[PDB]
Amino acid sequence: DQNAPPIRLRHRRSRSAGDRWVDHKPASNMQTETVMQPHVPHAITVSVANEKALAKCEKYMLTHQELASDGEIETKLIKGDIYKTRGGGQSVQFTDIETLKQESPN
Amino acid sequence: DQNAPPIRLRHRRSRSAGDRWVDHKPASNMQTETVMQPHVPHAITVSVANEKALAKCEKYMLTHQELASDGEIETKLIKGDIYKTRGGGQSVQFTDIETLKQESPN
Amino acid sequence: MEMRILMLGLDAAGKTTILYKLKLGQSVTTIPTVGFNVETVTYKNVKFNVWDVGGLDKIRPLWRHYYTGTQGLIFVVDCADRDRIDEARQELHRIINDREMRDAIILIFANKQDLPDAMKPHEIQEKLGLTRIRDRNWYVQPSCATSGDGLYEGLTWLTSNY
Amino acid sequence: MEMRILMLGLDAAGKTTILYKLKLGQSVTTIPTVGFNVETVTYKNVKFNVWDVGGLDKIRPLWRHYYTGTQGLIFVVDCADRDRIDEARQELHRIINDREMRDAIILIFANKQDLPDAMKPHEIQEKLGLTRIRDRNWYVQPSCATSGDGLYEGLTWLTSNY
Ligand SMILES: Nc1nc2c(ncn2[C@@H]2O[C@H](COP(=O)(O)OP(=O)(O)OP(=O)(O)O)[C@@H](O)[C@H]2O)c(=O)[nH]1
Ligand SMILES: Nc1nc2c(ncn2[C@@H]2O[C@H](COP(=O)(O)OP(=O)(O)OP(=O)(O)O)[C@@H](O)[C@H]2O)c(=O)[nH]1
Ligand SMILES: [Mg+2]
Ligand SMILES: [Mg+2]
Repeated sequence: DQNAPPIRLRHRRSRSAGDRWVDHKPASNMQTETVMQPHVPHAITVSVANEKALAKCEKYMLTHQELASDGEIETKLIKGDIYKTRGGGQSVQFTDIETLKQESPN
Repeated sequence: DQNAPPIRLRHRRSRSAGDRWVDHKPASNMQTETVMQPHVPHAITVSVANEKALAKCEKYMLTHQELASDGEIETKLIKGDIYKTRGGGQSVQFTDIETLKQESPN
Repeated sequence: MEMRILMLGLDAAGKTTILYKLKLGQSVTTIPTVGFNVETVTYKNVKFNVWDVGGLDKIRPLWRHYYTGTQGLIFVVDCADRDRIDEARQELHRIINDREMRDAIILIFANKQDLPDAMKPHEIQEKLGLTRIRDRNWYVQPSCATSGDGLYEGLTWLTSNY
Repeated sequence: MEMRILMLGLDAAGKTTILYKLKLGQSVTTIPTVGFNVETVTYKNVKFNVWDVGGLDKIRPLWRHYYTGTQGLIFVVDCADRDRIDEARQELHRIINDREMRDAIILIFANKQDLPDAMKPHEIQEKLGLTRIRDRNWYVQPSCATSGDGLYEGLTWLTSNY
């Protein structure tokens, strides 16, 4: 509720060429027996969200898994941009979600 | 309608160690800008299905793409076993289907 | 010579029965095909490379991936199945209008002629909307896949028309 | 010392306002958080690492991926929003029952106390089912995120009880 300065950029994060990723892969995650596998470049892999890791990177990914109606594992990759803030902290905005599901033909 | 010999095996098709694939990738197929990417081992890559290819391989994959309701590309990986027949031909039985879809967190 | 043939039609039309009757001379028990079958059948010195692709509704959007290189289209129809005959016309026209399937000649197997009150070859021709088509080479062949009737007459029509 | 804080609550409870009031001493315009924020806030020689994860319903299933290593839970409640107070209770209890959140002390910000007819700290306590919980260390802190009232009182409580 002010003419206060914005906290961070909104549009997108492209400070620099190329892209470095925080790959946030929970301990609960198991590797599916799928042909589709995640392929992330210049990635820092972490099991726990970490500020130093976000500080170093431009992009953020969270691997999230649930059991779906038909007893099959459903893998979601939640992706977003990392922004630095006036406070010297970090913000992640989720941009899109990749869902990978399996099913038998019937 | 008889006691005739079975055409082929039905249960499963892994007589040998390792696993060789027919990677049936249509001309119309385009590479998605996704993190999930297909990773097939010992794959023969074809744009057109082909009997000599099925002859050498134990597994079959077809990559199929449609436009989803939200106007997003949806990629489907149709996977199956290749069995040899009494007639000296081939049969492909679809085992499962991996589906890869995108969406904004809206 | 050699010929590449795609065999399509709704589920339970008799495609797999046809393919294996032609190749093994046996009336074998079939399972609904979730996938596809390939056999090479030699008749009148023609090497027919036949592709029997499953017809269950959720497999049909994948039919197009076997179009390329087809010289002969075999479309198989359950003639006793009056409910789904219009649906069958819709699939057939979807196939023959695709760019890859423009040069392929068309053989319709009006199958299950042995069955009580089956639609006759001309009625099939009508209800499949073939009568009008003059720019494509086609023929409706009465058949009974379990006895073998009509089958080799169909393969003969192909032989002549390539 | 250093303390890791996880800050949850339904959407529009005021979590981001709190985070930036504490870090920037400014009442800034917020957008609903589709993702999460991190600020380190230093007060009374404690370095608080605060994770503010968006509360919109399609994000809550993700909350659990931020549980690990959390030393303090801050749960923020809109005290003017009576319709969704029970919903908040459900979410709160869903959080604190997780194995990963077993050792975390619990701070409630009964936020938006400035708003007309706001539910008081003691009413919040009853309606979040806190009164019955005794095997966990919790505290209801009245607060107004836009003015800053109670915020530092809340951080004091976490300091004392860790
Ligand atoms: N009465 C009669 N039954 C037939 C004839 N041809 C096939 N059938 C039977 O119809 C049923 C289905 O035949 P299929 O060859 O498996 O059908 P399909 O075209 O392969 O169908 P999908 O695999 O589901 O795509 C089986 O019971 C066959 O024995 C026929 O000419 N007359
Ligand atoms: N009157 C009043 N308004 C408040 C108070 N705290 C926050 N608000 C307002 O409540 C609205 C939502 O606040 P947010 O901080 O964005 O809530 P949030 O928890 O971050 O919501 P999500 O980002 O969806 O998780 C904003 O308009 C704030 O300015 C308060 O104490 N009193
Ligand atoms: Mg069949
Ligand atoms: Mg927020």
